[PDB]
Amino acid sequence: VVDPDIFNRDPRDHYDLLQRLGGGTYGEVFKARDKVSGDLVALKMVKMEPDDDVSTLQKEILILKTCRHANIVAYHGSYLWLQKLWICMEFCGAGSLQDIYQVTGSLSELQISYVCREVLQGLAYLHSQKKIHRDIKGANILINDAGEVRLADFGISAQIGAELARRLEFIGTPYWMAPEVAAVALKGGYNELCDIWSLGITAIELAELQPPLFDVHPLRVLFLMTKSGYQPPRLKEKGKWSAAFHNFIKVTLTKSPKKRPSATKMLSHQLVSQPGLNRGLILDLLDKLKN
Amino acid sequence: DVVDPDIFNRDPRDHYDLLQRLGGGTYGEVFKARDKVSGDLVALKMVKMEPDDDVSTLQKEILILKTCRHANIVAYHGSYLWLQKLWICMEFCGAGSLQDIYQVTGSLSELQISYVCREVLQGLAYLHSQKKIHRDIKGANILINDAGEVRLADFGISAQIGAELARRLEFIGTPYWMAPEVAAVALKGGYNELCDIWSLGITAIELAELQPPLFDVHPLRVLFLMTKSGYQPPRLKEKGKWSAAFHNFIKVTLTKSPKKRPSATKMLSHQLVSQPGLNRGLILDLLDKLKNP
Ligand SMILES: COc1cc2c(cc1Nc1ncc(C(N)=O)c(Nc3c(F)cccc3C(F)(F)F)n1)CN(C)CC2
Ligand SMILES: COc1cc2c(cc1Nc1ncc(C(N)=O)c(Nc3c(F)cccc3C(F)(F)F)n1)CN(C)CC2
Repeated sequence: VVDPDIFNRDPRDHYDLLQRLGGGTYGEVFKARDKVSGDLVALKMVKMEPDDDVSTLQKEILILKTCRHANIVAYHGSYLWLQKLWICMEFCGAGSLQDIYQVTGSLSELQISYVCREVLQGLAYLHSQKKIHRDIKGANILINDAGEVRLADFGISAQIGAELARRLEFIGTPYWMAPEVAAVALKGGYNELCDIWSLGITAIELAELQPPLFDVHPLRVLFLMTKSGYQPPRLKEKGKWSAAFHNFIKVTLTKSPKKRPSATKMLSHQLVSQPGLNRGLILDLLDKLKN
Repeated sequence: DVVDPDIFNRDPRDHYDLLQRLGGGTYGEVFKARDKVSGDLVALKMVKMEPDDDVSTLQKEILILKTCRHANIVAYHGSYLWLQKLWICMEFCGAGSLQDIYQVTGSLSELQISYVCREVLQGLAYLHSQKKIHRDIKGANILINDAGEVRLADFGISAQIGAELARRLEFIGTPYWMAPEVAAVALKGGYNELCDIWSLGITAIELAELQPPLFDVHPLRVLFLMTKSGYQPPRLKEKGKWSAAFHNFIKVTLTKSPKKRPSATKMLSHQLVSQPGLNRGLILDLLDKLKNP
């Protein structure tokens, strides 16, 4: 049972499917139009084979449904019909920042500052609800035709939450277990501040078109991050970026999560609290797509 | 998809006489069996293996058993696939687990426990040198043969964890945006091999008292207590029954902080387990007690 409010009907009763936009972590997303209002929506479709654990999709719907914040893609309901789950969400007409920068080239510092502010607002909200995105990157930060910014793809978040509940269910007998083994079963071994690091990396991505170590094998990156006194990455070109931008990167990429600032503390940072950050900056970026 | 590159595609009943069901560990079931040619006794672990089953846990268990060559880990003789059943052929340990034994004999002597702890530490030192973690050290998983020798068994939890890690690593996407603490948990799971040292400490109390500490407390409540700050590590109940060296062995093995808990190698230097009078003779005496109590 995927959701108590699920619509047991064909979403094509309400929506005209327009085109496949591609896929996130899992499933496939369609652009669609409400047949009554004419409003555009995104419809994420996920197959449901007979012997499938529903807990991941359960958790994703639950996350989306209980968010009401402008910087998180709005949720409109879900459908189950002919073994396909459809999650109905806000549509963002310009796609991801990755889709955009792959045409336009690197974002300006002000554009990056605006994006980071809007993401931080989204993250502050999520973290206030004890939710963790866990997949903050350019591909999951969507832009609408108004230049507004939305966090999308809670697939990783949902998988993690499903795994945690499964680990708790099947923890087994604890009497011989070391406390650190018990602790990670119960708590998962990291917290929401992982999203702040990911935003710092995203800020570099938007500036340079790639995250740090993009050319290094992903398993090898995991080894290097855990090895030694691992040094947090930095922006490549010192002279291109302000002291405030360099500082934003330093502070977001604090190695120790005990010392890494919260989303709320980061919203007070000079880079993101400055005047003149608004959707107009992204409207200028979207103009580059035509000109 | 391949279960084992060295798998025997034949009926193990062509080679072995099944003698009696010994019970089951984490998964599967185990039989005492006798080699029809040599006469040697073995353990045959049977696990159902249908054509469209995930093989990865059994793959990993075989791999663990096959690549250990150390006296304190149950020996491996090969595996059979026949009529949708995987049979894992191992060393047979004729006195069963220490749990099986103490439920008849009552509590082990301090010297008996000291010898067991030494032999388990040797097993652990070896496993940890190979980047393997047992993760399920307890009386039920420490086997005794008819020679009074001590063998680590049932790597089922170890195999499951290793299969999970492999799957997590296979489907790790593009982790460039991952925070170091998340990357740490992806690779290591947020603990290390020193978890086995804690488990041995608890086992030493189990052998001494016939139960691990807090066995009468609900297991969810125990988990609640452990994860609290100011959790006190457990202790032996009767102070006067046990030596200062045994008390100290418990103190150091049950070090709350894993950054400060001693390694298997460091623990082998401990007074309790470096005693000159530790040998299988102590366990031969325990097996004699088991025969006519
Ligand atoms: C014109 O609009 C778009 C063009 C393109 C894309 C995305 C959109 N818009 C768009 N709006 C809303 C959502 C939503 N509520 O989830 C979304 N999800 C989505 C997806 F539809 C495909 C893939 C991934 C994801 C993600 F969930 F990860 F965001 N997408 C994705 N690009 C890779 C190619 C071009
Ligand atoms: C007379 O011998 C025995 C009597 C009894 C037992 C075990 C043995 N011997 C025995 N020898 C070798 C193995 C092996 N190579 O793995 C083994 N495994 C095993 C098992 F056979 C059943 C259950 C669990 C496990 C374990 F893998 F955890 F060790 N067992 C188990 N007792 C619960 C009841 C009585």
